[PDB]
Order: sequence, then C-alpha cells, then structure tokens
Amino acid sequence: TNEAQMAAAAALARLEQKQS
Amino acid sequence: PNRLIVDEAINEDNSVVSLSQPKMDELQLFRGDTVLLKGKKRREAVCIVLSDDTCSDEKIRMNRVVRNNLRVRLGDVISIQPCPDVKYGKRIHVLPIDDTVEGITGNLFEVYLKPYFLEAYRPIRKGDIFLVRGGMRAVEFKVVETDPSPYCIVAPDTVIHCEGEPIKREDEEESLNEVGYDDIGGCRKQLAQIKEMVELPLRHPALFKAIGVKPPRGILLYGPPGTGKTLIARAVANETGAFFFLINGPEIMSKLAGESESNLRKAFEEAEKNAPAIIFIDELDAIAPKREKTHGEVERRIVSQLLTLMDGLKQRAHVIVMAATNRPNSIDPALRRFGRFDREVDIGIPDATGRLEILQIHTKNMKLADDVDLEQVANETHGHVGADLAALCSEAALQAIRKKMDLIDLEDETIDAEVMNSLAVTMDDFRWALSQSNPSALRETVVEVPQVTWEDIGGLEDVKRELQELVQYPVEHPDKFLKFGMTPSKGVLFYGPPGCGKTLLAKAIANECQANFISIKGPELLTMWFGESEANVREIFDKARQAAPCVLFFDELDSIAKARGGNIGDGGGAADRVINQILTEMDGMSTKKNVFIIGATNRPDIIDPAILRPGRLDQLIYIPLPDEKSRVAILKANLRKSPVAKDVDLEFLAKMTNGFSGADLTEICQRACKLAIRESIESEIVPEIRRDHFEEAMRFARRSVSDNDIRKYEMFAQTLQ
Amino acid sequence: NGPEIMSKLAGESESNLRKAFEEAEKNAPAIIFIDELDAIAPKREKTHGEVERRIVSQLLTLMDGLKQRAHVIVMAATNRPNSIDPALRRFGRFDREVDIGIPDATGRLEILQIHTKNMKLADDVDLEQVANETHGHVGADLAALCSEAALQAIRKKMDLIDLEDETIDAEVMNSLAVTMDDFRWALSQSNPSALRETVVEVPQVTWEDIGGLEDVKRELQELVQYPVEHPDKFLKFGMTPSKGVLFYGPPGCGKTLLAKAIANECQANFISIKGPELLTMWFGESEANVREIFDKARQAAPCVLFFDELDSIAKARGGNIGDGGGAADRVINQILTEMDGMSTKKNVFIIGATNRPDIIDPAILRPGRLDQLIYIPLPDEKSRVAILKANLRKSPVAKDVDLEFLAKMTNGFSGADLTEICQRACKLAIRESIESEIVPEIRRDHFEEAMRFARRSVSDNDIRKYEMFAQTLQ
Ligand SMILES: Nc1ncnc2c1ncn2[C@@H]1O[C@H](COP(=O)(O)OP(=O)(O)O)[C@@H](O)[C@H]1O
Ligand SMILES: Nc1ncnc2c1ncn2[C@@H]1O[C@H](COP(=O)(O)OP(=O)(O)O)[C@@H](O)[C@H]1O
Ligand SMILES: Nc1ncnc2c1ncn2[C@@H]1O[C@H](COP(=O)(O)OP(=O)(O)O)[C@@H](O)[C@H]1O
Repeated sequence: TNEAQMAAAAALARLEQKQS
Repeated sequence: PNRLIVDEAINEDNSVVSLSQPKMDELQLFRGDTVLLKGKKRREAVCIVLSDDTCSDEKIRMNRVVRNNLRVRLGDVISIQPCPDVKYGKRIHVLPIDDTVEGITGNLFEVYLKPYFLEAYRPIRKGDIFLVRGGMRAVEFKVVETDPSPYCIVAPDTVIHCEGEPIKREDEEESLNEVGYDDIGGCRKQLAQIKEMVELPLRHPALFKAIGVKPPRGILLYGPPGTGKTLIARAVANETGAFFFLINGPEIMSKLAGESESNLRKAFEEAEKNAPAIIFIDELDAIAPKREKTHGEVERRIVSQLLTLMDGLKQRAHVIVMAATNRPNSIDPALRRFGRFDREVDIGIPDATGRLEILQIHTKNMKLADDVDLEQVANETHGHVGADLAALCSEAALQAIRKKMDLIDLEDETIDAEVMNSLAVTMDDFRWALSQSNPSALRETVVEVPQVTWEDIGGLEDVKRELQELVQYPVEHPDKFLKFGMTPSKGVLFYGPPGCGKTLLAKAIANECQANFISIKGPELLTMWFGESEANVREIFDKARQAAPCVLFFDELDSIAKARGGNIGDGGGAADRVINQILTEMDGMSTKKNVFIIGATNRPDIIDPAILRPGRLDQLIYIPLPDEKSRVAILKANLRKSPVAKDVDLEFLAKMTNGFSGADLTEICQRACKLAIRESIESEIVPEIRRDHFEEAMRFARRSVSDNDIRKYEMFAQTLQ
Repeated sequence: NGPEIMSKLAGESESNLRKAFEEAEKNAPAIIFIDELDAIAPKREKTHGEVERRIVSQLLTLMDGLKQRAHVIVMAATNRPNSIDPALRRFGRFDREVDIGIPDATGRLEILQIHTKNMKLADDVDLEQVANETHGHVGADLAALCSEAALQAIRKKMDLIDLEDETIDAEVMNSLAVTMDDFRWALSQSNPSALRETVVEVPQVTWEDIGGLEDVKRELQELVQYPVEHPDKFLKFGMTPSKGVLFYGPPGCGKTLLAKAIANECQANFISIKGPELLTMWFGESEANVREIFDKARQAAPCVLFFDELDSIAKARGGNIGDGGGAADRVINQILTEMDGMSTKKNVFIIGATNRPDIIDPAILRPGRLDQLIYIPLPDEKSRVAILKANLRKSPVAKDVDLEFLAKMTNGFSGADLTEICQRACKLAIRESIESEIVPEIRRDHFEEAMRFARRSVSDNDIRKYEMFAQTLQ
C-alpha cells in the first residue's frame, strides 16, 4: 500500500547514502 | 515455503533487509515493499526489502539488530512474507535499556530517537530492539507500546514518547554492543576461512558425532599484536553462541607450580561441561614456547600439560581450542602435529582497504565533520594495525573533546548528550592524532594486493599479454595444460634498463589476478648476504605459500653480484649464499600453491645462470626503453592525477625525450609539479601546471640510460635468440 | 607418551614409567609403545634438569630389566635416531631400528584409498592423480585431505536439505558423492608437514624414457646388478666390485635419468643430492651433514645415491680460474671419507654427475671411489628421434608431425633442448585451444613455430672440452 511505498523511497535513499 | 538462509548484511540500516531480485518476483513484492520475517520462539520482525547486486539468490541478508529481534543466528533459516497492508502509527513509546544508558543524561528524543524516526518511514513492531549511534555512545532502545498493533510505519506526524525507568535487559537477549562479525574490518578472507572451519561443528554438532569425519579441534591464529586475533575469536563465539573461555599467558604463568597446570586443566573441563565451547589461548608463546628456548620445570610441565589436554579433545566433544601467537615457529612444534593445533590462519596486517574499514568501524559512534576523509587517512597510516587505528580514532576524539570542554566549562557527574552529539571531529584532529600515533608494525613484511593496474603502465602491450598467459592460464584453464602434457612455468625474469616499469609489471598482474604481492628489494637480499642470514629466504618463500595466491617479486636480483664487484667480481663464481637458498626453495615449491615468482635485474649478464634453468625463472622478458608512442602513454599515466594545463603538449615532450626511460619521464613530471608548487606558494606571499613549468623541467632532466648500456641489454637479448 | 610422563611432578613421572613396565609384565606377552621418546629421554648434552636426567636413567634401567620381564617388547617412536640419549641404542634396550620415512606416490595412493573406504566417491574422482600432486605429504596429511574433501561435499548438500535432528539420515549420507572439485579444494587448503624433508623413493623413470645411450644402459646394469645378482663370480675371480660411477658430458643429455632408471629397474631407493645442497653445506660450513646423507643411504639400502652438479662448489670457487687453494674443499672431503668407510655389502651404489670434469677433485676418481667414468655425449640422429618420442610420449601429437625431419634439423641440440621444443609446441597448442573457447592435437605448425626460438645450448667449444677429457681416459 501507500505507507509501504513511502518507506520504499526512504529505505532506497538511505541505501544510496551508505553505498556512495 | 519462502524459507531462506540468514546471511550477513552490508547495509547497516536496521530497517533494511536485502534480497536478490529473483526472490522479489517469487514473493511477488516490489522493491522497497514491507515484509515480515518469521524467527524463533513465535517471534517476527518487520522490515523493508531492497535489492542489490551482491545478495545470494537463496539467502536473506540482515544485520545483527534484525537477527537478535528474531532470536536467530547466522546460518539459520527464516521465512519471509509480504505484508502490503502495513499502515502508519500515531504514537510510539520507546524506552532505553538500563545496560546502555549510563553516565549520560539529556533529552533522549532530541539526540537519538528524533533523527532516527523523523521522516525515516521505518517499520516498527512491538518489542523490537534497535540501536541509535551518536555522541560517541551506542545507545539501544526497546519499543514497549504503540497505538496500532502489532506493527506500523512511523510517519512524520508520529509522536514519540519516552517516560519511565530504563528497561532491565532480558537474560536471553544479548547486548548489541557485544563483539560480532560487523566489528571486524580487514582480513575478511581469514574470517571467512575460520567461519567455515568452526561454524559447522558448533552450529550442527549432531552432524559430526554421527559421521566418520572428524572436525577441526585446534586453530592457531598468528600475526603481529593488535591485528584482531582475539577480536575474531570473540566474534565467532558470540555469533555462533558457543561458550567462550578466555586463557592468556600472563594469567597462567603468574601462578605457582601446581596452580598453573591445575588452572589450565580446569579451563578444558569447564569448556566440556558448557560444550559446544571455544577455548581461546592468547599469547600462546608465553605458555608453551619452543622447548629449546626454556629449561625451567614449570615451563616444561605446562608444555606437556597443554599437549595432553589438546589430545583429550578426542573425548571432549564439540570443544574447539583457538590460540593466538606472533609466529607459528615460536611455540613447541609438538602443538602443530596432526590433531592439537593442526590448522593455522595467517591474519597479517590490514591493507589500505581494510584500514579504511577499521577506521569506519571505530568511528561509528563519532560525529565527523564534512572535511574528514578516512580514505586519505587509511592511505597515510602505513604500518598500522587495527589496534593502532583504534588508538588513532580515540586520540582524534579526545583532541576534539578538549577543544570544546575547555570552552563550555560544564562539570557534573554525568555528561550532557546534546554537548557530545553536536561535537564534530575535524580533519585537523585526525592529522594531529596521526602525528602522535606510532605504528606497532612499522617494520613488518607488507603483503597486500597492489593498487597498480594496467592503466598505470605505458606501452609494453605485448608484455602485458604475456604475463596473463604465464600467470592466469595455468589456473584458469588447468585442463588444457594437463591435456597437452605441459608443465607450467614457475616464474619469469625481467631484464633491461632501469626505470622501465619492471616493478609495475609484477604489481599490475598481481592486481588483475587479485593475488597478494610480496616485494623483496635489493637491500633485503644484501642484508641476508652481508649478515650471513640467508636462512631467512625460507621464511620469505614460506610467507608466499601462506599468502597464496600471491606473486613473489625479487627486485635487484643482481644486487649481491654487484656487491661482490660486479663487472670484475671476486675470487669466486656466480653462486652466492642468498641466491642458492632461493634456488633451493623454488625447487621445492609446487605450482599447485598458486605462487608465481617474478625476478628483475638491471644486469642480466651477472645473474647466476642456475636461476634460468627449467623449474626456476626459465622465462625471460626484455623490457626496452619506451618508444615514442609509449613515452606519451607514460607521461599521461604519470600525470593522470596532476592538474596539467591544456597548453602542455605531451606528444612534443615525448619526441624530445627520445632516449629517456620511464623513470626519467617521471622526473620531468615531478620537477614541473615542484615548479608549479613554488609559484603557487609565492603567490600567497598557480591553478594548473603550465607549459612554462614543463619547459623549465626539460632544462635539467636527462636520460639515465646511455647507449653503451642499451647495447649491453641488446647483446644479452641476442644471446637468448 | 612424552607429554603424559613429563607433565607429572618429580617422583610421579618416574613412578608412572616404572608402573607401565610392571603392567606389561603382568599382562605378557605385551608391547609398550613410547611415543615422542625425544620428549622423555633426549640426548643428555641437551638437558641439565634433575627430572630429565633421572627419567633418562629410569628408562635405561627399565629397558635393562627386560631380561627378566619375559615376552615384553618395548617399541618407541622418535623423529630422529640421534635426538635421544645414545645409551638407549646400545646392545640390548633399543638395539633395533626401523626407518619409516615418507610414503611415495604409490603409498600415498594406498593411503588415500584406505581413508576413503567409507566415502562415496563420484566417477570423476581420481585418487592416483591426487597422490601424484600431494608431494611432501605424510599419511596424517592425506587423512586430513580426505576429511576436508568430505566436509566440503557435506556442506554443499546439508545447506540445501536443511534437515536438523538428533541423528543423521543414513540415506542422506549414503547418496552423497564427493567429487574431484572437493578434493582439489581440499588440496588447496592442505599444508604438508614434510614439505622440506628428504625424499627417498624408487624412481618412476624407466629405460623406455631415455632415448639413445644403448651402450650406457647395458654398462650400468653390469656395474649395479651383477655384484648382487652373481656375487659368486666376483669372489671366484678375486674381483673388487666398483663402488660408484661418475657421469660427465654436456648438460641436458640424460645423466640424471640414467641414475634414476637403473635405480628403478633394480627396485632400489633413489636419493637425489642436487648442486644447491652441496653448495648449502659449503657456504654454511656444515659439511658434517654429508655423514647424514650417506647414513640415510645405508638406512634406505638397497639404494642409489646420486650427487648431481658435483662441480657446483669448484665453480662457486671461481671454476675456470679458481681461488688461492686447490681442488679439495670441505664438502667433497666428507664425501670421500664416507665413501671410504662404506662397504659394498650394504648394496649402496654411488653415482655422480658433472658438466665440468676438468675441475673435479681427482681424489674422487681413485680406486674405492668413483673409479668408473662414463661419457654421455650429445645424442646422434637416431637417438634424437628416440628422445623426441620419449618426451612426447604423453602428448597428443598430431599425425602430421615429422619427428625424424625435426631430429635432422636439431643436429647440435641436447636432449634438454629437444624438450624445450616439445614443451614450446605444447604451449602454442594450449594458447590456440584456450582462444578457441573465447586444438584437439599438436599440429605441425606448432612444432615449426617452436623451431623459431629453440636453440642448441651446447656450443662446439664445450663439446671439444668433453672430447679431450674423454680421450685422456681412453
Ligand atoms: N581487523 C580489525 N577490525 C577492527 N578492529 C580491530 C581489528 N584488529 C584489531 N582491532 C581492534 O584493535 C584491538 C585489538 O586488541 P585485541 O583483540 O585484544 O588484540 P591482542 O590479542 O593483540 O591483545 C581491539 O580494540 C580491536 O577492536
Ligand atoms: N612503462 C611505464 N609506465 C608508467 N610509468 C613508468 C613506466 N616505466 C617506468 N615508469 C616510472 O618509473 C618509476 C620506476 O619504475 P620501476 O618499475 O619501479 O623501476 P624498477 O623496476 O627499475 O625499480 C615508476 O614510479 C614509474 O612512475
Ligand atoms: N637421452 C634422453 N632421453 C630423453 N630425454 C632426455 C635425454 N636427455 C635429456 N633429456 C631431457 O632433458 C631433461 C634434463 O635431463 P637431465 O638428465 O635432468 O639433465 P642433467 O642430468 O644435466 O640435470 C630431462 O627432463 C629430459 O626430458
């Protein structure tokens, strides 16, 4: 649902900050 | 169904679990969807699933926080299912653990929970444990009460509460600040090797006692002090759950006769009662040194007592004894015989990548300023081990603390969390700490995969290909060598003028092959010759075996022949003490150890011909002075990192420097850089290296290899036909 | 065992050792096995403690008590016969010795077969190939090798079936096959405990592997076999059998193979002493180690003790010009001494080889030493063909390869030089084969290209040097 999609954007952004 | 093996995670984020794309389609979930994980004792955790290019298809990668919430350990199997109906919450009540908040006071929400939860959209379940780092402390929290149940996602408008006494830790719940695998930086290859040896008999004891195959009983870890020998032993016990019993030399040797032997025996009895168990014996050389080095009754008895206790491990099922020493040959050789301590792992010294990982680990709780560059530090910390990098981070932290504490002047029994949380450690504090730190492994042998790649070597296109045939093919295509009855070469000798890239060639092939590079330089061969200590060659070749796969490079192979007079020489022949030991070790080395020997000489006419016979350095490659197209490539490689102005014509320089070696072109590059630096410094009392700087450099740079020496190499190459 | 006795206190170690002998007598016939004997009764010169001195004396008296303790035999294990109190080895006590040594390629295969009896092996597993690769291993290492290969196979299946219970399913293990990849992995992890030990074994080189030299093959049989196959004729005619022969001639002509092939046909242990070992003793002033080499030859008898590069020291001393001294040196003098003290009744035959006979200490050529000298010339045309066929015996050579024409071209080549051609052509075939996957045989083109680089290593100036020496000897 939409709360999972908002968590998806936040989790993906933190992953990119750690990988970069 | 949907049962996957629990693996280690790369992403430290407590709300993120990694699954390989094919499992996202089997589970019919989208990237970033929220899933539940089913653990043990009717427990579960909620997390967000992301994809990467490293997770194994059949594994789920989760960190320590998630595994503890599920009460599972690495190697177990858990179930994963989507839960697309997860909703947001309005109220979450979080309290700290009593065993982690001590000596520190302040507004826990503003410091820890607010940046953790705010706009993070984390899934939370009732009873979850999670860790928030900051202010140079690692503070773990438990979630006790929420409005929705059993789980929800925190929204930007969710209110976080924290009232009540700290929570007493449960006896079956391990602290997140205990030593685990994520506390170990470099030496990942050794940790993986050890895990394979120990995790199987410790996690699945029913396997070994039910089959005719016996487990490893004793593992000896060796390397310089401060490299993580104890850190690994603790991480293994804490991750598998085996009972950990600590032994150390000083504790046993400080006891009187009749007490030291008794206490050592008790340690083995306690491990058996608590089996599966690991007995870690640190400073083993202090308990059971080589017999030839001791004559006391107490030292002789404790050697015999340890040997009998190690042999008793045939009955003490599921007990593994690990030991730490500085050198595998400092202890009674009996310990290393079949059984007892018959497995060995060389921990070594972290390389530039491992040192960066260690610095990142020991700064997890530290707030770093934007100017801090830990990769730059890792490159400067040559000769340091993990213990020194930990001290380096501590000293940098204390320098930052002093600067602020002397200004705020707040003296009390506890520290304000906000004061530490807003304290940033700058690059100046790390640079200061680097000046104060003193590496403990400065004179130790450096064994690492070289950072030199083929792009760093100009010209020599045919030599690059030849090395790939000599080094990679024998192990990438072994069935063709067997098919045709070919005996792979054990090594190659490079000869030619100095400064033409002979060293880079050996490093670059070691890099592409991801093999450890061991550099032996002229002064080391001369030291062994002059000091009549050629026996040390055996330790060099044995280190190559220990570090395999590796490339063992002997530079300045003629250094001794020249020290003996070179062009005229002395009363003897070509053979000498050190080269003879090198010949002996090569003859006893098999190609199955994946150790490739490379030599280099600037005077092939005085190399003991024995080294060129079949079975030794039978291949010979000539490295000439670079031609015009190569000299341009060399200039570009040497200037790859320099701010060269667009007006610099590197092709014109290559045309002028007709007789120059690669090293001579480097002098031009560095001399021009020096001139640019001088002008830049003067302008403050410039943004790029200008044509004028290279033109002035050409006024001093000269070829180091004369035509008389070029013919010497050509005549040798002609002799080889 | 040493650790069990030495871990005890003064008054307990001696008592427990005495009890062991009393128990064996009560249960006679009995065998007392003392492992790590060097830990109980080391050479006296190496210890001064009262406990170590007493336990040496106590063991000596208990061994002497075996005159009354009927039917009790005491066996002991040590690493070296000279690491223990020499008194133990005097008449009586421990007056019999057996040298166990290190298993050879055949023995290693047998050990691998023994420690896999319970293992299910896949069709791709080749234990003979493993036995040939496990150089320097002892039985303890091959046992660990099989264990590691088993565990790698087990992990691969156990992580997939996920069956966790108190007992193991017999069907699961019974259907688990250990593949060659698991043995190869285990070989990479295994680390031999005897890597630097002296290798003493019957060589796999046979006469079929040596091209040419038909007359030398016959001569060596007369020198090595006749003194033991027909000893009654040597006594009848008052003949003193030769104790050894020196090979001389150009390098790479088969001098080493000749020594191995005769050792093989005679089923005798071959002991190889290479140039670097003679130089190591000279450089380090440790020529005393020659006594242990000749003593090993006695222990391993019947055997052939081969001293390669006998001139290695003479060359290290300047060779063509030399230094201020004469032909004699530290290492050769110890070799001369040991040969003089060696009897032909031990069935130990000494063979030397040199590439520079003009600088060999003439003492080694006197009666009683290496009095026989055999010249090994460069191979002639018919021999070079035989050499090519021998070197290519295991290679997939195409039918279009004309080895007789190749032998005609390589007129001045040594046997080692013909091998370089064979291996260089193989390398070219391998390179092409690997490229075809990114070929089934070695084609004429590969040998023709090899001839572009292969050269004779022995010049005419060096051939005459050997001819002049051979002419002097008639
Ligand atoms: N590879 C490593 N990764 C992370 N920390 C390390 C590593 N090696 C050493 N350290 C750190 O250095 C110290 C090593 O001390 P310890 O494990 O007790 O070693 P020793 O056995 O020499 O006493 C610890 O603080 C540990 O965290
Ligand atoms: N082919 C080349 N490409 C790039 N740089 C080179 C080349 N040859 C020499 N150099 C420069 O010369 C320096 C010395 O090279 P090196 O191989 O270490 O010399 P040697 O092998 O004689 O010790 C290197 O630092 C490198 O920058
Ligand atoms: N007569 C021969 N028959 C077959 N191969 C030979 C012969 N002579 C030399 N070779 C080849 O040359 C190589 C070196 O021979 P070897 O006897 O070891 O030389 P050396 O005795 O000078 O050390 C051997 O591997 C062998 O393949």
